[PDB]
Amino acid sequence: DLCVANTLFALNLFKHLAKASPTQNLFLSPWSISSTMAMVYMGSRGSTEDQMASVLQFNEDKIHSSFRSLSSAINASTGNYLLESVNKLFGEKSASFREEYIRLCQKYYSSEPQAVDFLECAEEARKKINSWVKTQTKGKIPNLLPEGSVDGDTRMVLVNAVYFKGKWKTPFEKKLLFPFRVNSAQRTPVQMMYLREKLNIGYIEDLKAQILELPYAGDVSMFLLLPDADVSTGLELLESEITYDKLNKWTSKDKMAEDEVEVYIPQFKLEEHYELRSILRSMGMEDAFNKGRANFSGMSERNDLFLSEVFHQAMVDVNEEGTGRTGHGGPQFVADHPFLFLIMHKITNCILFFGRFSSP
Amino acid sequence: TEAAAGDGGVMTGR
Repeated sequence: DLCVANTLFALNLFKHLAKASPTQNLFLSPWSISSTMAMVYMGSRGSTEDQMASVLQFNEDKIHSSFRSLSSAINASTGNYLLESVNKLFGEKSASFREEYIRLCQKYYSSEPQAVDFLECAEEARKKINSWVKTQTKGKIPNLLPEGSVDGDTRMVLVNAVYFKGKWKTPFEKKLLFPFRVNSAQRTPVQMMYLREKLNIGYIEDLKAQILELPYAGDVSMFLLLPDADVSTGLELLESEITYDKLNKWTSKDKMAEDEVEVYIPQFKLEEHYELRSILRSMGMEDAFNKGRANFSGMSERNDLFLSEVFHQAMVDVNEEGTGRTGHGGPQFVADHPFLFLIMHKITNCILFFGRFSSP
Repeated sequence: TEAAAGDGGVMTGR
């Protein structure tokens, strides 16, 4: 599997984020994060570099080449969906970065390095950066960098933007509300979508969860993991025991068999913002964020940089867009209680997006 | 499904 490091990192990141946010809706693009952090890693040296390699799961020496190849695959023209990943480097106009870093970053990340005036016009630069991301995401991520995130000490902002719009291979019927069980003391009504279709469905006994694949048109699918636990979300077991080995066997090998499935899932939309320094530090990436210990001499031979924060913003809008059967003997997948979901690029086996839906 | 994300790493001078 040519995306294994990114998937290992995605699951560990999810777990660490789940300590910060144990029960509420969560949604992120681990692909986006990995690509941003690979650009930052290119610039790192010494212990900073060593820690980043461990954390990003590169140790589990042609890392940048892999990113370019994965990125080409994800960006490959299809008529089946819109899917775009783009990297961008914004640099202080008066700073002098290593020519080899600027060259190699463009070569492997296509980040089109661009000068901006953090030193004297940090707020305008913040705005320019946000506006760039806004465009790349078709308006969906309008203000990536919050107020106060960039200042006269900022020297570089490394950015990835990812955009996906697809239709289901088979449309859902909008049921024209069902109680969604939020926790043992709360049910909330949600708009359900229904589909009866030939679909891959299985059960992961180690995680006590059903798994369902809902394909988009083209080689992207959403996988849903639905526990069948606790008095809270019902996800504790799944979230703590999920691993690469456990998941990959079911998403990417052929443990799932096709059957006629009656599927009920909510129509939902999430928008989540994270600041990942604390999470990343907790994962083992300490020196990068340590103003006195960081080594980014790959980016500048003056060795006068550190990573102050990693801002992530992600959103998803899930809806219906894509006779005479009355038996109900076979499989049901009724997502009326919390579940994990991920959007998988099937060719690369990369996880593009990963989330927990728990609260309508 | 429409989905999107931005990620920004901020490098600061010391």
